[PDB]
Amino acid sequence: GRVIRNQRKGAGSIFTSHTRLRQGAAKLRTLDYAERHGYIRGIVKQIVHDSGRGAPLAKVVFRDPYKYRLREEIFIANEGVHTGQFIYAGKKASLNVGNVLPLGSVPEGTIVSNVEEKPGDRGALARASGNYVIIIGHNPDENKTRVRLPSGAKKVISSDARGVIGVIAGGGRVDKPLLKAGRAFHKYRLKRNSWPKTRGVAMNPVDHPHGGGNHQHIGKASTISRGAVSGQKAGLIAARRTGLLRGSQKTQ
Amino acid sequence: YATVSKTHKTVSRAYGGSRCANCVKERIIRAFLIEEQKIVKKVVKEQTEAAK
Amino acid sequence: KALKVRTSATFRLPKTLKLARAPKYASKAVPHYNRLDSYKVIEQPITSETAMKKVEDGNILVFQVSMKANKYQIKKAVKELYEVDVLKVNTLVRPNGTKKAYVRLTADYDALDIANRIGYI
Amino acid sequence: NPLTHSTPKNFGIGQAVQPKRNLSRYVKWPEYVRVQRQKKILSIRLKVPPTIAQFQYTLDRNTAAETFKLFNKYRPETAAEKKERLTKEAAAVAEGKSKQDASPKPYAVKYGLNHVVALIENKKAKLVLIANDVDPIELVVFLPALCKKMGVPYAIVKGKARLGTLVNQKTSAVAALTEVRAEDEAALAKLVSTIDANFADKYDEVKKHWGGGILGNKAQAKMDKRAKNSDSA
RNA sequence: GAUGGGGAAGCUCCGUUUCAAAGGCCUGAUUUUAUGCAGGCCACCAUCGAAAGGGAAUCCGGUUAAGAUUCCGGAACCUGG
RNA sequence: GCUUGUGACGGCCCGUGAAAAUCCACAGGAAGGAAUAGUUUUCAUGCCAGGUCGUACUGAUAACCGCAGCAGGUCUCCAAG
RNA sequence: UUUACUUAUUCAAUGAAGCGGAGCUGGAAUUCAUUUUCCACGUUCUAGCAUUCAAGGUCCCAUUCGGGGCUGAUCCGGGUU
Repeated sequence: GRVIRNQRKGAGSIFTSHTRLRQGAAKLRTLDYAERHGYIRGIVKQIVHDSGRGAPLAKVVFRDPYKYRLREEIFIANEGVHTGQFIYAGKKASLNVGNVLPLGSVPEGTIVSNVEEKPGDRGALARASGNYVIIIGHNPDENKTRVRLPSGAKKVISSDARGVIGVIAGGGRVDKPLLKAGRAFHKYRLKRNSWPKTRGVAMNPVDHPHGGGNHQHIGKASTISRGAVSGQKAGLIAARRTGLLRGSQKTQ
Repeated sequence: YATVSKTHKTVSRAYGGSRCANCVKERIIRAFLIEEQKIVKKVVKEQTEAAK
Repeated sequence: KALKVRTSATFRLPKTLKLARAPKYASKAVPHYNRLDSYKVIEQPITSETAMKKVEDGNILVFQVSMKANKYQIKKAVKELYEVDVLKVNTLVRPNGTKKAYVRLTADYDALDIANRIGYI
Repeated sequence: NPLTHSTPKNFGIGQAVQPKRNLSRYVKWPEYVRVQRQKKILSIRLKVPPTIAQFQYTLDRNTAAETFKLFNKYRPETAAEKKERLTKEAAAVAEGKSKQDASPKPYAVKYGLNHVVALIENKKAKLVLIANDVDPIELVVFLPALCKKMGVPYAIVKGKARLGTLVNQKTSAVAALTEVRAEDEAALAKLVSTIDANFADKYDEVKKHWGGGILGNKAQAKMDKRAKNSDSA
């Protein structure tokens, strides 16, 4: 009967919509002949800050070619542009600063925005692709593209996307310690809650399968197997290494 | 607004609703700038595919 | 036998025809009787000191309505009698079983001269 | 007149509003429409069953014309012109005491499709036709076999609705003649040599081979264009 | 918390638009036809859901054994037909 | 002096300050139109109509919720010298 | 392991939005007799501007302030990006 606080997401209450503060999504509108190989132009004016974190959002509203309507669509903005600057991204034209081109019509060094990973389709039924323009070099070989990130993974996919060049002031926010503390509730009153990460040498005594009793010491390995039991998964999963990464790089 | 007469809000004028201050002036000044450059891209810039 | 012109919205709902929808007989032959009449709405006028005050201070009559009524079933009831117009109808709520009502008149008719003529004194 | 110009007009796609064009598929198709277009195919898309392979073959309008007109003179009387006739023979058959005596012979054309028994064991089958739509798929794979074994001249035709009008119904079947008059005697034996030389000679050869090679759609707009560059670019 | 889908022997639950044939109006030919065939448009298309929030409109004074911004007297405004 | 309300700023934003209906305005100008007569139903003036339900006292150190005439718990408005 | 053609399953949008092959045509690249191949097919300095069966031609009830084809926007495919 006494469960652990890893098996909670099955009530639909304290895990539901908790983000009044925000507005809309970020996925683009209807795709046509324009928003792909040929000619695609974007806009950015009211750079309203992204609610919940540190990012900009723009009121990218396109005059619908199919019908006289200008539905307000809050999309992701970028840093470097002022209050109003149209995108100059033409496949049959050229390239400048802050443009939107597929991952095939551009050479190495192309950090676009995130929207989709599939050859376009207004939010591909998937998403296991890139997080946006954030991409270095590509691959001239056919329509394939080999991306790479310092996270430690590889991926080979297509070379078509609707991401625009631009940056977001996020670097430094996590590099600068939460000095003036008082952050946990309003911290992750954002979308849900996942910041209690939470201890007790005697949190649940006549139990602790890990190891505790009456003294600060564990017993069993906190490395719970992935395919073994879904009733003991409390702590590390599928361990391999453990060390200390120093600041001095200069490696191979 | 509907309770009061029409002659208490916009009694005349024209370009004055969603824009004001100096936006009423900018909607004509900048317009004349580009339209005068349209002629160039209709006879002068169309001399590329003239000598086939 | 070629390209049918459909340059509009998707032809969804068909174009039905309104047939002569008329019954061959009455739904229940004899319709329900009228539950509204002048000789059923009013009942027994309450004779008290509180009632007399609410008569000569605004030209209002005092009776006793049944239950379900509005500002017309009482108004039309008076007009059906001796043809008397009503300026304002007052309907109250009596949470016990019965109910009361007030009937206002015009500046032409008199409340005291119509009270001893309708029935009571 | 003096303001005569030329060249097509251009809208900036994002700018302006475009009007509806020649909508063909835009007016989205109904539910079972996307189903029926993939339902009744059989001999169009992929391969065909050797037991049939006759739905792709049709009859010319030069022979079928004389065939339909031949069955025009042979048809039972309708319900509107038969029930009233019973009152006319009241003083000739009923009160006349003459059961099937003072009456002309009703030369009716033969019929029957999925219910044929007495027309095989008694050898009373001549001209045999095949239905068009045929909803029961299981009731068509043994129709030519009911004529090939007995040597009955079967004719692979398409249609049974118009022939249902000369039978006082809606759908028809075969149309053989066992007791035909001398008026259309030469107009019946002439069609025998035609059917036997265009249908009876093609059964064993058709049974062996499967049947296919039919072009599809966009599929042949890339597959055939690939072999062209693979052999001689 | 439904219809149109998708499990189960029955009693039902979740989701709220996740393959639509969902809704039927302005005008032309028609006051006295309670409306049958063709163009040009609009993507909203079960409901319920706050007596501290949201919100076009009325206050003061006097009388009675009790209670009003409701009746009486005086002074005004808005919406729909 | 204190209390309440409003306009114009700064500081705070590692944690970034809901949703909907009605009314009004601007851009755009497609239909229908006048000399003993056309064109607004928007101002002024005048006339008519607008249901049902809810409704008082009290609301707490003699009135609700703890067998009871209990010293417990119990939201909100104006806040004197 | 295995390229194309797959009447069965699932499938984001769905107001099937301007698509692929083929097909009236340029330019770039060099020669074997011609188009047997590869980029073409409405915005790209500025919240200044943009729509109403597109501004223009031919064919009709006649001199009408409107309306009805084709071209503009040719097909196949009905598996539209």
